[PDB]
Amino acid sequence: DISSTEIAVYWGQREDGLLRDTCKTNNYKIVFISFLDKFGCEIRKPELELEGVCGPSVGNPCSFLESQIKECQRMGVKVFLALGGPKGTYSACSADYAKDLAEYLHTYFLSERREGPLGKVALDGIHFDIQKPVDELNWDNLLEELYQIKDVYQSTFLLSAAPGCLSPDEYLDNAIQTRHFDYIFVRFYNDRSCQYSTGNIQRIRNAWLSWTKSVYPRDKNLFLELPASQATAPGGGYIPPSALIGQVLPYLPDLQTRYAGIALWNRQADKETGYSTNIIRYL
Repeated sequence: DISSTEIAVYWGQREDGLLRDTCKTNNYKIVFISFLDKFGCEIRKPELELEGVCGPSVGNPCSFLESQIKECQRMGVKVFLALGGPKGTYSACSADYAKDLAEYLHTYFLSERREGPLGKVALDGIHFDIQKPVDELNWDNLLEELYQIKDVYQSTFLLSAAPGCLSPDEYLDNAIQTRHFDYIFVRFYNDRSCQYSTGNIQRIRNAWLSWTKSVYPRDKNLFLELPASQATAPGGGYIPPSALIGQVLPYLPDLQTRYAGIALWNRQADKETGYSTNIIRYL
């Protein structure tokens, strides 16, 4: 229901502040480190570069994040790695490369087996934010290889996706139809056919309904992903906090069984406007 709302947030830019400080706010239950956005056929060991934060181009190594990640997890926050994003050049390449990449993610990000870009860690999940890939092929293969690895080691990491709000999604529909994601974060912004606007919840309500019908199983596995300010959604979609709580959430069909909470793009925007602070007050 509404009171059990969990909040997620994207993190990975200079203006976001430190990861540790983001967790210690205690506003969030999930944080996406964003993004791993360059990989494809000839890139056997993908590197992480966070703009103005860490990477070979910044002169500060991303492995300094290891202790902050661990502090977050200790205080009950789940830390995901997000693939893809609005920028970069990414592709799953082929059925063979999809196996290579799934093994790479498991060895270096999910099991503490070796030292990787974020140091020696075991993250809580992998998040498919496939907004603008080279093409739509092989994303289902990547998902299915990670799912299989989970069975082999009896691991507990989670798998999630962030499709656009118009079903069926151009890039992730085959993957979503496997029924093997744990969570779906539907992006209700930058699309006039399915987002909120002042005095009209009919299009977002209908789109929520379409997603409850086409996503199985029928668990609490659906989040709304929304912009945390007007500035991070030049295509529209921003919902003021009082309108979210009062005019939108009470009127989503099957809220009781399907709704898991909200995700905010992004941490910088959230700091600037107090979005999640005002939501938490009205819970």
